[PDB]
Amino acid sequence: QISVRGLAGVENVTELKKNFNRHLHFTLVKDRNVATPRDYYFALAHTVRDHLVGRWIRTQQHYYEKDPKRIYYLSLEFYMGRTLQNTMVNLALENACDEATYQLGLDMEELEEIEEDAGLGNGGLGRLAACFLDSMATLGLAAYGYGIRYEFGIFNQKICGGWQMEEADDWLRYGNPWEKARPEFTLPVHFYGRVEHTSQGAKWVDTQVVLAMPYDTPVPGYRNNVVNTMRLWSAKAPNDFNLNVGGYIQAVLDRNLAENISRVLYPNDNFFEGKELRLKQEYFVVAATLQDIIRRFKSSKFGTNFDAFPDKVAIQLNDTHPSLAIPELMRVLVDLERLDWDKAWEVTVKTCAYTNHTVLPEALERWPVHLLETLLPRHLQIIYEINQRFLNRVAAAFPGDVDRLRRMSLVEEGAVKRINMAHLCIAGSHAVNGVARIHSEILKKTIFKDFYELEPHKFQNKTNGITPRRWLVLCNPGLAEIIAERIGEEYISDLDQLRKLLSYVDDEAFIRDVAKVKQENKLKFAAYLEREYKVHINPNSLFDVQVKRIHEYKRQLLNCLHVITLYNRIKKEPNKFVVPRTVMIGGKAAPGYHMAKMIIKLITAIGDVVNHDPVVGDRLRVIFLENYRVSLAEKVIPAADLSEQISTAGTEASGTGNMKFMLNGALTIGTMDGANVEMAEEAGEENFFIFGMRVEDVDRLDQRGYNAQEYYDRIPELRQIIEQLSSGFFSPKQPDLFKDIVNMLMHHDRFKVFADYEEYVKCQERVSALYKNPREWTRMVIRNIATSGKFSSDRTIAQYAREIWGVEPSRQRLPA
Ligand SMILES: O=C(N[C@@H]1O[C@H](CO)[C@@H](O)[C@H](O)[C@H]1O)c1ccccc1
Repeated sequence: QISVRGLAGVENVTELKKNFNRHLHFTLVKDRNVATPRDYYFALAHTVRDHLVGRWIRTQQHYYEKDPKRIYYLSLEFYMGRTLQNTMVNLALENACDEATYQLGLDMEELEEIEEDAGLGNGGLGRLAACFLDSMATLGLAAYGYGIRYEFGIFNQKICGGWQMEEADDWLRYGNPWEKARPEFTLPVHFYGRVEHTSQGAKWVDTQVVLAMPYDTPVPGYRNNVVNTMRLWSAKAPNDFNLNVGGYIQAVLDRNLAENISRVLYPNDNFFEGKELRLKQEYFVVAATLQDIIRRFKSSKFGTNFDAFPDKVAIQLNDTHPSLAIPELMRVLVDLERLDWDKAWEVTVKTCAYTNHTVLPEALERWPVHLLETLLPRHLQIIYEINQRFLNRVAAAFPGDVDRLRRMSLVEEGAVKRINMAHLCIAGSHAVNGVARIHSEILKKTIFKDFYELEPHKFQNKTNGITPRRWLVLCNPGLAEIIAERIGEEYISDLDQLRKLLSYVDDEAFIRDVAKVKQENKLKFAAYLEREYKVHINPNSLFDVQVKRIHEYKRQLLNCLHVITLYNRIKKEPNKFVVPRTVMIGGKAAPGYHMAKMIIKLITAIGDVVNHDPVVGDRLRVIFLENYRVSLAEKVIPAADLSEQISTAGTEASGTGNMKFMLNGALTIGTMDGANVEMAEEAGEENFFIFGMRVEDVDRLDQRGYNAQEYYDRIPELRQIIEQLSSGFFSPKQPDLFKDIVNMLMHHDRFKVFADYEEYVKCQERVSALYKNPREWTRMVIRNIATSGKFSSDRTIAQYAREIWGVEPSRQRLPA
C-alpha cells in the first residue's frame, strides 16, 4: 500500500504464504479449521524469523573471520517491546507480509497485537539500551547486548477504583519465538564462600554455584543484512544441588531458590534498595558475561597475552548496575590468569567505560559492606585495594586535603559502612559520560567535581537519542511516507537529512499533509480508546499528553494543577470560548512509592469530576492512560499535539520520550532540563514552549530557602485549588483523602511545584493561542520535525564508537 514499507514481489508473497502454511501445519500442529488467532501470529513470527537466520549465522561468522574490536553493552534492563513489526521493517518485508496475510484472509495488524511486549525494563534507561542495540546493528558494529532473561518483566498495571493494582507480567506464558536457548554455553557463577591465601595468590573457596544459561535474541540492522546478538542469562540450579522422602522432595523443590535470581525485574524507577536478591542479579550478569567475553577473546586470532585485551574488547556499563564488572575483571586477571595487579588494572581501566543516568541522590547505589562481605568476599578485598591505591593518587595530587580523601573514597564511613558504586566506576573506567550536555556539566560541577579535578580527560558528554526505525517508520508510517515523497528514504538511516524539510515550511501541499497525518493518527487513537477501554473523546481537541513513569521530579502534579485551573476557569465563565483539550497522563508507579500512588489516584479523581460536569461538556477531558509501556507509546506518541516535559530543572538527566514526540509532530512545553535544552537549541527557542526556573534559579531558591506558603499567599487561583484538594472537592466520600499531597506541596516539596506554577499556566495560554491557528501550529511542527535529526541514536552511537570505544561505524551491506 505505502512505499516505505518495501516491495511486495510476486515470488516473495508466494514464498511467504507457503512457509506460513508450513509452520501452521508442522510447527503449530494445526489446520485452518482449528487455528486460534494466536496460532496465526506464531505462524507469521516463525516465517519472519526464518528470514533472519542466514544473516544471523553469517554475521557472527564474519566477526570470527575479521576479528574486529567487540563492544559489550552491559545492562540489567533491555526494554524491547514487540519484535515482529520491527523485524519486518529492518528486513524490508512488511508490505510482502501484509500482502501474503491479506491473501490468506488475515489482517496483519490484528496478528501484531497478539505479541507480548518484552517488558524487561522500567523506563528510559531500559529503552535507551534497546534503541542502542538497533543503532549498533544499523551501524555495522560488532556489538553484543548482555542482560538477564527475567521470567517476569515490569508488572501490568490495572486501575481499580482509581488505584493502581499490579499483576505479574507472565510474558513467556505462550513461549518466545524470537529467542534461541544455548545450553552449550552454560556457565557457573559463584556466591558466598571465603578467601584463602596460599603461597601463590588468593583463592575463593567453599562457594555455592548457580548456573547461567544463555538465550540469544537476534538484533537486525536496518536493511544492511547485519544481525547482532542480545544474550540474556537465565539462572539454573546445578544438578547435584542439595543432593528421607520429605528430605528428597524438599531438596528438589529448593532448586527454586537458585533459579529465583532471574525470576523478576526490580520495579524501581529512580530509587535504590539494598536488597540481597538485587545484588545477586547484578553479580550473576557480570560473572557470566565476563567469562563469555574472555572465552571469545581467547578463541580469537590474538589470544594468553592480555596486553591486547583493550584493543579487542570494550565494556560499557549502563549506570552502576553492572559495576561489579570492574573488580570481577581484576579477580579473573589477578587470581586466575596470574597477571600482576598493575598490569591487570591497566587492562581493566582501558576496557571499561561508565555512563551515569541520574543525579538524584536516592537513586545512587551504595551497598552495605556486610552484604558484600558475606556474598562476595573476594570482591570486597579487591575493592578495598582499588580504594587504597586510588586514594594514594588523590593524596599525591592534593597533598594535605583530608576532606577530599573522605569525599572521594569508595568506602563511605557511618553507622553502616557502604561502598559507593559510582566512585568505583569512575576509578576503574577510562571514560565517564552523562547523557545530555546540561547533565554532563552538572556532573563536572557538582556530584563528581572532585573526580573531574583529578582526571578531567575522563569526562565526556553523549547526548541520548532514539531509533528512527521504531519511533517513526514503525509507529508512524503515514508521516514517514509523506516525508519520503519529498526527500526520499535515506533519512531513515541518516536522520540529519530531515533538515531538507525546512524548504517545505511554506509549501501548502506539505502543510496540509502534515496536519492530515496527525488528524488520522488522532482519529485512530480516539477509536482505540473506545474499542479497548470504552472511553469517549473529542478528536478535534488538542491532545495534551504526559507519558512517563510517575515520580515527584517529573511533576505530574504540576500538570494536575494546570488541569484544575482550566476546570475552575470554565466553571467561572462557562459561556466563554476555550480551546478544547484532551489531557492524557500515563505511567506506572513503583509498588512501594506511596506518593506516586497517591498522584495516580488524584489524576483519576480529577477525571471523575471533570469528565462528568455537564457545564464542561466536551471542552475538557482528563484520561489516565492505563498500563503505559512500549507498545502503548507507539500508539499515543504519533497521536499527540502537546508533549509535557516539565521536570524541575536539574533533575531529568536527558529524557528520551521528549525526542519521540518531537519526531512525531507534537510541540513541546517544557523546562530547560536534560535534552530539552538541546532540542530548543536545534529547533529555535521561538519554536518551543519553554517556561520556568533554570538550574541557576533553582540553586538561588535553595540558598534562600523554598517557602511554598509564599506562593499560596500571592496566587489566588493556586489558593483555590489547594482549598479544593483539602476540603474534599475531588473526594466527597473521603474528604481528607489527599491530605498527604497537600501537606507535601505546602511543607516538604523537594521539586518546587508552586515555584513554576505561574509561568507554566501562562505558557499554556500561549500554546492554546497557537492551536487556534492551524496553519501556524503546523508550520511550527514542521520546524520541529525538520530539526530532530541530532536526536537519532545513530548519531549517539557513532559518538560512543569514535570517542569512547575506538571503532569506526560502517554503513556498508553484508552479502544477502
Ligand atoms: O531510568 C533512569 N535514568 C534515566 O535514564 C534515561 C536514559 O539515559 C534518561 O533519559 C532519563 O533522564 C533518566 O532519568 C535510572 C533510574 C534509576 C537509577 C539509575 C537510572
